[PDB]
Amino acid sequence: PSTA
Amino acid sequence: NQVLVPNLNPTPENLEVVGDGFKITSSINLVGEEEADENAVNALREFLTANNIEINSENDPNSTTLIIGEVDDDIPELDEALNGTTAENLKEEGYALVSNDGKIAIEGKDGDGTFYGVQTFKQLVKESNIPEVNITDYPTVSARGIVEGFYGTPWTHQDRLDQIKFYGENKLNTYIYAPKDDPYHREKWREPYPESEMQRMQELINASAENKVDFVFGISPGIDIRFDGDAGEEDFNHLITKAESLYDMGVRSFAIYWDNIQDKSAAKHAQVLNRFNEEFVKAKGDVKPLITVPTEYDTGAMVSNGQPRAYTRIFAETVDPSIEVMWTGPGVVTNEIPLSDAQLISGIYDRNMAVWWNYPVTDYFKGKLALGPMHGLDKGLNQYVDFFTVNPMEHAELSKISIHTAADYSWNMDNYDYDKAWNRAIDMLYGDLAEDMKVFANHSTRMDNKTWAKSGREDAPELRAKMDELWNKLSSKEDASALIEELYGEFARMEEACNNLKANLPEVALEECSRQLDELITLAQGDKASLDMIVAQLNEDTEAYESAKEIAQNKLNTALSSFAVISEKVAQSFIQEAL
Ligand SMILES: *[C@@H]1O[C@H](CO)[C@@H](O)[C@H](O)[C@H]1NC(C)=O
Repeated sequence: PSTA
Repeated sequence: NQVLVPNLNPTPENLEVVGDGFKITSSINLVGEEEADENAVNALREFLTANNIEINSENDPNSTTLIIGEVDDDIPELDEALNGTTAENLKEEGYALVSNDGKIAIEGKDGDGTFYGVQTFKQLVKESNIPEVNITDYPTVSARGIVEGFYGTPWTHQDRLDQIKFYGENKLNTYIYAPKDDPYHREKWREPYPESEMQRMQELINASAENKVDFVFGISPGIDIRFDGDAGEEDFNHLITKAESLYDMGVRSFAIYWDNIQDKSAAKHAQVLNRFNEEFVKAKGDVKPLITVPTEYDTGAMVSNGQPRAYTRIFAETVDPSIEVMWTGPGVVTNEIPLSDAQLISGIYDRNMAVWWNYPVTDYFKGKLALGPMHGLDKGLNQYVDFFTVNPMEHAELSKISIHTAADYSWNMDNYDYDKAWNRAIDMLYGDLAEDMKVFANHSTRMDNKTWAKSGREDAPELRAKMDELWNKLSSKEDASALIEELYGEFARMEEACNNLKANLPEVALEECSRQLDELITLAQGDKASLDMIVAQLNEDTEAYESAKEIAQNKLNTALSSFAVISEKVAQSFIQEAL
């Protein structure tokens, strides 16, 4: 649900 | 007696008060509307209808006169009313506005500029009163707006139409449709939109045009796109087909994204952008420059010991100079973009950069609302940046606070005062509830996931300073009863404010922050008991101490286990400190  | 100049957003470049102001009459004379920008006239017509101001059929010498048009309109009555002011010498989207002695004149450098001149007009009028001013105005950055590119629940159709009206009014001219969790954008990019989705798109494109917003259609094929052979051909033709079906509805801006993917084939990434730029963007003749983001898109991921990494270096070496390239700053989510950081990245790309600013987006920390202003963005960034966009929250209505300040920052950059922009944002959006909304939002500006993501103005700094001042006064046995009585007021105010918001905020705003409002009331109560603990300890009253200590722990336990997150390092930390 996000960037790494 | 005199008509003051109301809050304006963005801040106009040049404004001189040339008179006392006057009241616009019941009906007005309208001049230049046949040759002036179609959209600007419509925006002006709507405002007048809403404010019960009719338009005369034949000229009336007693009525207020309004003249409107572009530089490239031959309207002498317009130049006559501008009083030596001109839009002729301004950059694109610029305008001049003069209002003196019963006349209002708006001349835009182009259509976009005339529209924006009407937006300022709209903001200047209050209860039919207008100040007498001479204005010339133009943007610092030519591309200003929003990239809907977050993970999580994409904005509804209704959300987006309302946003586009909001951008128009604040002179933002770019909206990038790129929601990560839209299957047809990313996961299943090859597949055409269903007919009813295309009809929703059509409504968006229309509304964008009505508000002078460049609707950028984005596509993220980087998960599974093939590059070589017959497969590469087919996959490229899928981009063309997809972009064509949107061109055919009226889209004139396009983006192709490579962010957050496994495949780091820099050459083939740019080789695709270039071919699309040739066979589509240039071929069409009326399509704006192609926008992109590379797989390496933050300075940390792009640069190594002053020198670009293999991906970045090959990407810049290959990608056509006309293509807009986006980057996020020193990190994906970072405190600052200092001037030196833009210099480096702009250097590597030998071009003016585009900014993907990851704030107020909250997809990485969904418990907190990011309600702060643009912060840490260098005020001379226009030197290396000609394209500026923010990634907003999945909560559209509350994103407006942060976006409002982004409108001011990117339009009038060197004038940008973040505290003043923030205050104005809330004053303009919240009306009667502005003072209380400030109290609440003041605690919800800083974003921190404790690991890789940090950004935004620190939470309630004045209150943090008073808290630090207390511990210093106590541990060095100084008298503190003046500060304690002051802090009781603050915490009571926090509670009073949040309760008033719960009671009076319209649903569209309340349904986005109610859990956080609850969280802050709790902490304000935990803080009040924290003070009670301090007072009782000074009084050497163990009964009142233990009683207050339990209340304080009860509030802290509620906060630590609740989904909503607010004021971590201030209102929450104070209770933790007191234990
Ligand atoms: C990764 O970072 C942000 C925050 O999670 C996310 O919204 C975005 O879609 C990703 N891409 C870029 C280019 O920031």
